[PDB]
Parts: sequence; C-alpha cells; structure tokens
Amino acid sequence: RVIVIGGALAETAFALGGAETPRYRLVGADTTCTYPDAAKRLPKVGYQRALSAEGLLSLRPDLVLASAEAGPPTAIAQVKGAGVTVTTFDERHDVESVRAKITGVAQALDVRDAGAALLQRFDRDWQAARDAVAARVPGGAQPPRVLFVLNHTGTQALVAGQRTAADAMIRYAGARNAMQGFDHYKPLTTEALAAAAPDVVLISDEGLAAVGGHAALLATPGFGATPAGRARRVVSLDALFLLGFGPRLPLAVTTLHRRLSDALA
Amino acid sequence: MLTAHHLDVAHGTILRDLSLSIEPGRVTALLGRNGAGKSTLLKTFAGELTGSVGVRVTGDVTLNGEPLARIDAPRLACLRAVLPQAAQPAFPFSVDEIVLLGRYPHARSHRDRDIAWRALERAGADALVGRDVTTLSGGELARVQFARVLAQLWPDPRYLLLDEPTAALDLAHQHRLLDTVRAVAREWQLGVLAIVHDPNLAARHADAIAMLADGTIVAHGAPRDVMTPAHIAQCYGFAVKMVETGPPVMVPA
Amino acid sequence: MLTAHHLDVARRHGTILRDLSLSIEPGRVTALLGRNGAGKSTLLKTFAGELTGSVGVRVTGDVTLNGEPLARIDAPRLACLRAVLPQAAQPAFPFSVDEIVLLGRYPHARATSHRDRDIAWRALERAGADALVGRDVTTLSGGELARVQFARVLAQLWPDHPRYLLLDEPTAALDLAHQHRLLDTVRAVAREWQLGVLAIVHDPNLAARHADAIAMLADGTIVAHGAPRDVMTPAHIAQCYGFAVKMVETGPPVMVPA
Amino acid sequence: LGTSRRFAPFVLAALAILMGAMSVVALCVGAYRIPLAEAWAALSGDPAAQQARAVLLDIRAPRVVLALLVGGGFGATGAAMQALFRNPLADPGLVGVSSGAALGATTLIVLGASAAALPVAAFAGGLAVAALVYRLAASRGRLALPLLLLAGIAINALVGAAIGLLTFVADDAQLRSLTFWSLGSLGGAQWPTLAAVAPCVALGGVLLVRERDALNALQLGETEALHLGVPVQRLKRRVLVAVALAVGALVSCAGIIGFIGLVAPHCVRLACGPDQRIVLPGAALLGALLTLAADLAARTVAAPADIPLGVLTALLGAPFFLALLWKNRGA
Amino acid sequence: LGTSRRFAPFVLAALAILMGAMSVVALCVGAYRIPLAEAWAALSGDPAAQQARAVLLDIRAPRVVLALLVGGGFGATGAAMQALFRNPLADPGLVGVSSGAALGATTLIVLGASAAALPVAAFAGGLAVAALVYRLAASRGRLALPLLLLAGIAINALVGAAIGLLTFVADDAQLRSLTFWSLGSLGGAQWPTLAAVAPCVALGGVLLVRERDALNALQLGETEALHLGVPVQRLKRRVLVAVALAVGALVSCAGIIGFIGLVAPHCVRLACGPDQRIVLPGAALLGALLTLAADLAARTVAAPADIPLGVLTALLGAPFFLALLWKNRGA
Repeated sequence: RVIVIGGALAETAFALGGAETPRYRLVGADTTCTYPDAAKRLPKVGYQRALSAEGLLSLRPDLVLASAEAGPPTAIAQVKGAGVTVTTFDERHDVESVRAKITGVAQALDVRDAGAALLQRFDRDWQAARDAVAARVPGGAQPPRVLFVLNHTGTQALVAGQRTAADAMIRYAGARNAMQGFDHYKPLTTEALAAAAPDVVLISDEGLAAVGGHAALLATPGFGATPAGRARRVVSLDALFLLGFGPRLPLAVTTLHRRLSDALA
Repeated sequence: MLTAHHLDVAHGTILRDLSLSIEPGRVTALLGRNGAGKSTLLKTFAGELTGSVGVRVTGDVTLNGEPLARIDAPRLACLRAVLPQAAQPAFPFSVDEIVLLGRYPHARSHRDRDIAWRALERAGADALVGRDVTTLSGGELARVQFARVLAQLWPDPRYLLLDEPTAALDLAHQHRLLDTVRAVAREWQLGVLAIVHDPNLAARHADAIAMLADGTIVAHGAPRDVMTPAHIAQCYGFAVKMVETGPPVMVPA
Repeated sequence: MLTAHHLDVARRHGTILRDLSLSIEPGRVTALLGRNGAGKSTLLKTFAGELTGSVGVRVTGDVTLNGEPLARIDAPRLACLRAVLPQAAQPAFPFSVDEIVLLGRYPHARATSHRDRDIAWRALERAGADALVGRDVTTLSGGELARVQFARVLAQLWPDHPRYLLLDEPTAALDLAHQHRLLDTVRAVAREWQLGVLAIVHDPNLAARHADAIAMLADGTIVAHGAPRDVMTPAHIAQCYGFAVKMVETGPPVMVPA
Repeated sequence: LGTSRRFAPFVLAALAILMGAMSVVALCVGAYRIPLAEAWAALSGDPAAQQARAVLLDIRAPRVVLALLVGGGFGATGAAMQALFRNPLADPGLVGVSSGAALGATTLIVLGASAAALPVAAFAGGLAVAALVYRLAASRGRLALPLLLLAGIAINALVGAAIGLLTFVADDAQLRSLTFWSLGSLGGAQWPTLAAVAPCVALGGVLLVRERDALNALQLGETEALHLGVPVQRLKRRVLVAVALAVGALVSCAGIIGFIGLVAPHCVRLACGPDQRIVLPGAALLGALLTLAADLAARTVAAPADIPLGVLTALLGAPFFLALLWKNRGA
Repeated sequence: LGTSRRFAPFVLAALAILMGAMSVVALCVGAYRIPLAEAWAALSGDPAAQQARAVLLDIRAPRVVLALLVGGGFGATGAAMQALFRNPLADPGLVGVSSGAALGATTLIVLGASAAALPVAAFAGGLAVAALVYRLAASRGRLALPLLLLAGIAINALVGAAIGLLTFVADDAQLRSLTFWSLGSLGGAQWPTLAAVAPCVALGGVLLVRERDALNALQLGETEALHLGVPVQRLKRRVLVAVALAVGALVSCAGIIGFIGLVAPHCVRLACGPDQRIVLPGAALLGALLTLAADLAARTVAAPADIPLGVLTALLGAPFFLALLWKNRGA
C-alpha cells in the first residue's frame, strides 16, 4: 500500500501503470493531486504541507513517496517513526528533476521497465517540445516579458521571481520572465509591475477564478497602464497542469507556448 | 429648595422614609457613620439615581419647585454641583484647563475665562495656574477641584453638594475651606449640604445639621440642638460628653 | 530602643527630613503630628529602614533600634523586630480574613502552623474582627478591612512566651467609636508587651488622648517633643500647623480654633 | 490672564506644513524613476501625448491620499478612544473592529470571491463584530469600561479561532495572500476606493470632532463629568460608533495597521497638552505624516517589492516605546 | 477557628483523578479503527498487534505526555506570573519569551535548516528575548512592575516585525510552516524531544513551588512584602528565570499555546482560593486536563485532519471568558 505526496508524483506513479498493478496499489494522496481522475479518487490526508501521522497511517501505508515539499518535518518524522519507508524526491525545475521522479518512483515501486517506457516517451515528446517552441518565438520578436501571478492579496498581486516553477515554465515557452532581481514569491508592487513592463500576464485557472475573472485581473492597480493591460493580454491554465513539473511537462510547455503565441498574434 | 420628601432608595434598602430639605444661604452638615446612607443621600440630591441610573427610588426630591427626575443632566449642572470626595486627573491638564471645565455647562468667551481665575484666588490656588495636575500634593489638588466646582456655580439659587471635601487636607485648610464655603453660601444665595468626617467640624461650620442613624434621619436642627450626648450616642454608637467654649465641642466620656 | 540621631534624608531637588533625632521606647506610644508632607510619612519610612534596607535617596545620621543600626539588620530578621501598618488598599485577590492575618506569621517560618495559627485567631479577637474569619476581604467595608489589617500586624508581633509597631495613620476612615477603640487597644498592646509604637495621626486631639509621647514635626525638623501636656500648646500648634489654637480643659485637654 | 500652551498652533501649522511637504516628496518618488512632462496633457493639456497619467494620477496619487486618510484616521480615532478609556494605551481596535474586518476579509478569501466585495467583506465584518462586542458589554443602557474590554477580548478569541481554523483549511494561494493582508498594505490603492472610504472616515472624523469638549470633561472623571451634565453613555456610544466606522472603513482596504493609534496621539501630548480641542487635529496631522512617511519606505527600501507597511509602522513603534521607557524610571 | 483551606484537597484530588482518567481516554483513541482488546494485546501480548505496539508507545504516548507537560507547565507558570504582578491577567508570555521563541524558530526556517536543531533555535531564541526584556527594564538593581511590560511589549514590536519581514520574504513552504507552527501543535511529539523538554519544566517547577510561601506575602503588597522581609527583587528574578526556562522549553516544540495560562489558574482560583500553596498544584493539574482534552478534540474532531490546538484552546477560553463577564457585569 503506497501513499504519494505531491501532484506530479501521483501523476508519475499512475503514469507507470495505473492505480494497482501486481506490485502495488495506491491508497492515498494529498489534495494537490487533481490529475488524472485516478488520483482524485484517492482518499486525501490534507494538503501536502500539513499532515497528521495517525491519519496518514489510517490509510495503512507500507511506503510513502514524498515530494521535496512534503511536511512538516514533525509529521514526516512521526510517520517514519511508525516504520513506514518514506522516500523523498528533489525539485530542480528542469528535465533532470523530472526524470529522477519518473525513474525514482519506478525504482521505489519496483517497476523499472515501466519507468523506462515512461522516460522514453517523455523525453521524445520533450525533444519535440523544445523543437515546437524553437520553431517560432511567441510574438515573432525577441523573447517576450511575462509576469506570472500566483495569487492576490486583496488588490495586491503575488508574483513569481526566480527559483520558481513559473520562472522555469516561462523560460521553457520561449519567453523571458518580466520579474528579475529576486527569488521565490513576493507581493507585486505597481512599481515592480511598471518597471517589469510585462507583455503578457500568465495566471492559473484557480488564480483567475480567485481574482474574479479576466476583467478583474486587468483592473488590478497598475495592470491597465502596461503593454499586457493596454492589450488586455491574459493567459490562464490549470495550476497543476502548468506548474507541477511532472510527466506532462512536454505537453504543458507546448500548451503554454501555444497560448502565449495566440495571445501575441 | 432642594427637598426630598419620604425619600426611599435601595441589595437592601439603605435609606428609607428620609425627609429633609436644604435651602439657599444655609449650610447643612450630614452626620452619621460609614455606610449608613450619607453618601447615598448626596447621590440622590445630585440626581445620580433618578435620570437613568438598577436601583429604585420612591417619594420625590424637588430642586427649587421641580422634581429632580424632570431635570436634564446639562440643565442640572447649571443648577447644582458636586465635589466628590477626591480624584486624580489621569491626564496632565494644567490647572486652568481643569478649573475652566467648571464653566462647561455654560455654553454660548472671556467671561468663562474670567470666572476661572477669580475662583482660584477665592479657593486659594491662584499660584498654581500654570502647573501640571499630576505634580500636586493632595491639598493643592483639592483646592483646584474646589476652584473648579466654585467656577461652575456663580452666576453673576444654586446648590453645592460636598462629599467629605476637607478629608486628607492639613488642619489649617480644613477650616479655611469650610470658612470659604460659608462665605460662598452667604454671599451668593447658594445652598450647601456637606458630608463631614468630624462632628466637631460640623458643629463649628454648619448652620443646620442632619444626623443619619438607622437608615433614616434621626435628628435635625442647629448645632446647639443636635450635638447632644444622646443624639450622638444613638447615631454613632459611642459615648460622648459635652463641653463649652468662649460653640460646643465633643469629647469621649 | 529605636533611636534616630541627626537623621537627614533627601530626594532631589532638596531635603525633606533634616537633622532629626527621635527615639522610641518600649511600652510608650509616640504620636506624630505636623503639617501634611512635612516628612512624617518619610520619617516612618526610615524607622522601618525602608530607605536603608535595599541591599536612590540620600540619608545621613544614624537610626538604631535596640542597639544595632537599621542598616546591618537583614530584612527578614527586621520583619521579626518591626511591623508596619500602612493604611492599605483592598487586596487584588479574594483572600479570606484568616489567610491575610496568617500572612502576619510570615517572618516566623521554617508551612509553619499550628502555634502560629492559634496566635492569628487571638489577634483578630483582640483587634475585634473575630466574626469575620471566613469572609472574603474584598467584600468588606473600609473599617472591616482596617481591623483585619490591624489583626495581621498584631498577629505578627505576638510574643506569648522589645518590638516596634509603626502605624501610618491607622484610624483614618474609621468611625469615631472605631478610632478610639483601635488606639485603646494599641496602648494596651504597647503596655502588656514591652512594645514600642510610632503612630501618625491626623487629629491632634487624638494625639493628646492616646499618646504618652508626642513629636511635632514642622519645617522638616522636630520642633516640639514630649508629653501631651507639654506639647499641646497654642504656640507649638500655631507654628506646626499655621493655625490659631486655644486649649480647653476637661475633668486631658482638647484643642479648639479661634 | 494667561498662561497657557501657546506652542499649540505652532506645532499644528508646522505639522500641517510637513504633511504637505512629505506628500509632495511622496509624489516625487520612487521605483520606475519617472519624468512628468506628459502629465500636464494627462491631467489636462500639454504638448506630450498621454504617458505619465498612467502612473502619477492612477497609481501614485491614490496611495499617498490613502496613506494620509489612513494615518489621520488611526491617529484621530486613537485620540478619541484614549480620551474615552482615560488610558493612553487604548488602540482603536478594542471595539473588535480590527478582528472583525480580519475575519470578514478571510471569510471571503476562503469561501467563494470577486473583487470590490473583499473591502465590503472586511467592512461589514468590522462593523458586525463591533456591534457584537457592544451588545455583550452593554446592559441597556449604560455599558461600563472594564466590561467592554472583557466582551472585547472574549469575542477576540472567538473571531481568532475562526481565523486559525480558516487558515488551516485554506490552500496555498489562500495562506500567503492571507498573512500579507493581515500585515496591511496600500499597494492596492485606487481612486474609487478612497472615494468609497473617504465619505466614511471624513464622516467619522466629524462626529468625533463635535464631541470634543464632552471628551475633555471626561478626563477628570466619569462621575464629575456626569455632574457637568455630559451624557456619558450617549457620548461613549457616539464615539464608539464613529471609530468603528472610520476604523472599519480604513482597515477594509489598508489591512491591519498598527502603532499609529498609540504613537501619533501620544507624541502630540508630550508636545503640548491633552486638550482634546488640539489633540484631535494634531494626531491626524502627525498620524498622516508618519504613515505616508513609512509607506514611502514600504515601496522603496527594497525594490521592486512592497514590504507590508505593517513591518514598517512596527519599526516606528519599537523605538518610541523604547523611548518613553527611558523617560520613565526615576526612583 | 478557622478555616476554609480544606475543600481544596477535594478539588485537588478530584483534579488528580480527572487528569489520569483523561489520559487513558487520550491513550484510547486514534484513527478510528482500534479497540482496547488489541491495544492491551499490543502493549502486553504477542507480536501479532506489534504494529499497534509501535503507535501506542511511539506516537500516542509521547503526544499525550506532551499535552500533560505543556498543560501543567503553562498553567503553573500562569499561576506564578499572576501572583507576581498581583493581576490575574498576566500570561507567562509577558517576558517576551513566547515572541522570542516564535522568532528564533522562524529565523531558522530561513537559515543556512534541520532538524533537532530547531527546538534549540526556538528555545534559545525565546530565552534571549526574555533576558533582553529584563535587561532593559531592570535598573541594576530594583526593576519595577510596569517598566517590564513597557520593555516587554516594546520588544514585542521588534520581534513581531522581524517576523513580518521573514514571512514576507519566505517562500510558500516556509510561509505555511510558520502560520501553523505559530498556531501550535503536538503532532511532532516523539520520545527524545520531550525527554529533553521535561527536565526543564520539571526544574522550572521545583524552583517555583519552593518560592510559593514568598509569593503569598507578595499578593498583599510589594511594600508590606518588603516589611515581612521577603527579598522582593530576588524573588522577582527567580520567578522570571524559572518561568523563562519552563515556558521557553515548552513553546519550542508545541508552538504558541495560550488561554491555558489565563483560564487554568483562574478556574482553580475561583474554586478555592488565591493561596499559592494550593493554586500552583491545582493549576498544573487543570491546565493539563484541559489541554489534553483540547488536543484530543483536535486529533479526532476532523480526522484525518490534525487541527492546530491553538484553534481549540481558543475555543475554550471564549465561552469561559464570556462566563467570567456574565458574573462580573456589575460593575
């Protein structure tokens, strides 16, 4: 009985060969695992960053596949202290970080051959994903400037700098991150926004719904008086689809490149 | 006049079938022992208990021909003032700010300016006009609140209610506060009712006396009439003898 | 023998108690007279060694009780020689009357009952609060509270098998009958233990009535001392109190203005 | 006859000056270092096509005037609140209005949302809890000083549990966007929000400025104020409403801002007096000054990110708390 | 003759009973599929229930005993603080030790770390700020009661802003970790941790219980306490150390836990008396009983979710502060 913590790892585990094989059965996950439908059916033991071990053990695991974000350390230690093997994975925002989850989960689940099939499909579609983007820079000009909005604090946006999933996804789609000079997430100033002068606003489906839709995003202070705001240029995508860094990476990048290119027609 | 008739208040009934009246020009002293209604009597004459207090009052107290109950809080302030036993400022007001508050109930200004300063002289606090109240001895503070309450009753028949005003004052100022008050009472047509800790001070300074025993008034009249060993023994539970001077003074037998 | 000699004390800017010398004998009752804030509250504070006992105020001269300076006496041991009644406030917690009086046995310790518990009961009775032992102090009147605090200090000096009682205006806010009963006790406590009393008082008449010794403190110095007959004169009172006073006789004397 | 504080207009004019001054300097910065030539065709008419309109009139000017409105609001409410409790520490958030807004705002963010409904979640939240705290403490009709603080903190516990419960079930977009609002920020300033607020605060200051003399009679004693014929219960009510309004309006869009209601009215009180006729104006002038002065370092000290100005007005209070420590320790 | 210090053993005994009884119910719940027969078989039987032999000794046993230590410690330190300030409101966090622990802990979530070197950050961070607060407030040497709250909440500003900086610059995993860890939780309890915690709180206890007769003579006045020859200044020190040691140890691994310091010693202060010989035991027992009850209600009310128990002990003082008001309204 395997429990997986982290949406992309759940995608990887199911991508090796479904909910249950001769070698394993997935029995639980965290709330961020919304794709595919086999993951969503799984009982959930809370958000990936906050956990109760007795509840985790209530899903009766023999092994836990845990992302780098799985926590808190107190909860993980209680689970490890219960005798369940817990294997933690790294996040490096690049093909290498993804390949280690594919092959590592296959190793942990003892399905090496299935992992070899998944990695080969992924990497070939991945080379195609590099190629489709390289065929044409979105906009037909130099890499455009993209602001990724994670969420809003009232009327103030939280934006991704470097060392973010969004920074990597933006670069992979043939564009350039409008935010420079800081790491991780931080509230956006109108000053940051005007200096960043983004050509496109990228946002998640959840973030777009949370802010109130497309028009609500563009009326945010400072958004109107920017190239993206003057052109009302918004792209929304499912958060798990866009940022998860899992086996859907070539398709996620290809989709992002398309939506950027359509927005800059 | 300020007159209560068969005044009942009450949690027991503390003060029952009280009938008494203070009239302009006359200084009544309220004698009796602690927690026997004196403080409550003054609170009733003040109106603290009849505009919108949970305690029930019966009978009525009439302030110059009209019941208390039918007098606003502002209107009253112009007809009546009270000197609560003591209090400390809690903010560094100067003495002229505090005294000036006495003219608060008179509101549409240099005459309010004027009346402040003349009342500080009269109460013997003029030298303090600029000072900060949180730096004052208990006596300087008392002279200032006396100036402030005096500034409130002027006008150019009012009722001054004294709740043990001389307490914690040195000896010279006790008598000079009570002398001032009788001069104030005489010169204006102003009515004083004063709670006092020392009966001998009530004999010395009150033209009328009320002794509060039981919950009811047990003696009333001039000092010479009320200050007797019998009245004091019943009101105070305490053996008093009587001695003369060149007014009477009381000594325990 | 509580003796201050050439006692000088000052808090900036300027002295408050200057070049004083008083001594307080066991068995006698000294009543402190004088205008307000001429230093009596501060005189008393020195006699307890408050301004000496801290392991920022200037004191000179010497104050010695029973042969040793107030400086060198460890505070817990001074609690066994001297007790102070400062007209208190209502407490902060609902201690019962017994608990509070019991705290009077604190400087006598090593729990500490029962002999220390027996003593507490007699102090209340002697101080006239016996019928209050169970009550909650915060429900009490100012007079019932006062007699409990008088029980607590008495319950602290009870010999049974010479000590100094320092009363800071002990009768204020008591009824006439209660003032005199408290001072009569105090004199009886002073006589039957060989105990020494220093008491501030606000009625100069109560000082002639209950003090075997009187110290008049004007200007910040002691300007008259001795028996009531010697001290209670118009001249002494006029300078000490700034007030015209004439003496009157009775079958002790009292004081009348004008 | 003299004598008085004659300093008082001098510390009010010089405070009026500096608030204007600081405000101009607040238009003259910061990130996206900017040239105003176009602004004149943008405000109205000038040679150059629309360009600095974009920022200066839509972005910058709303935040400065928001910083003035919030700083005069928390300063002025701080003045009448502390005049009420006779206690210099009474922050205007004792009505439960800072709690109430916080719950209102976090109940919207977690229970789908949209925009311009968040202010009114915070605002309706801020008023509803104030009335709850009142309805407990009062007894129809007089209320009592220590009770209002007791009912105040009991419900503070209630509303605060509802928050700690909400943050727990709240996903990650919820959490970071939560804390930042509870630290407070003017980063989302806009014109028709301070047109939405200003009729509230500016109404609130005027109900307050009219009861200023009854508020002076309180500070010598709630009972002697009664013998002066001030209707203390009504007074408490009028004050407690006016502040729950102005503070309820101002927290709705600014978030949790602290230490202005403690610092602003107290630095004017050591300056001159406790006279409420002159503490209300000055505490607004100073309070406005200081928030606009600390926001202009929320924007600018680390660019391009807004430190929440809560982190900054907290930086203000600590020394001026550590100051009046050193002014008080004799004997 | 006289009197009423009896009834208390009956309320202390029944408190000791109810504390143990509750520990068994706390032992005897987990994720809902576990009966007592196989639990007894696990602890005292064959290796068939050996997986339950892990939990009942490694997961549950340290979680329960932590709740009795956090509960007994916060209640007992609360009793002492409130005897010291003569005010039944003072929580053990007035020293600033709760803030400094919050800071030390959050200054390590953004440092370099891991792992067992975190409850040393919060414990050393909490201790440091408490010695700071004392060193400002102390005069070398007297101290003064209101100057300690002055300097305590002067630094409370400092810390809380260093936090507000950290939570701003902190990425998502760091920001989630903070918020819940400030709400407090015993979901980290394992044996080696509370083997390190316990000898501090049990030590802090024993310094306290030994001061108990000196704290009684404090409650009737700092000047008369001086007259009874209690060294007020030394005792103040010793209380402050022992409560900085216990409360520092305890917040370091349970997070910020409140309302046990305010509710526990005051429910036993109404039951019997304010007599420190009887309040400090009784407050550690009720304090424990309650938090254990409060936790187990967070283990299980929303299983498998583990509610922060700061949500629940807050749901515990809210009715029993509003009770308090219900009985103190007039006046």
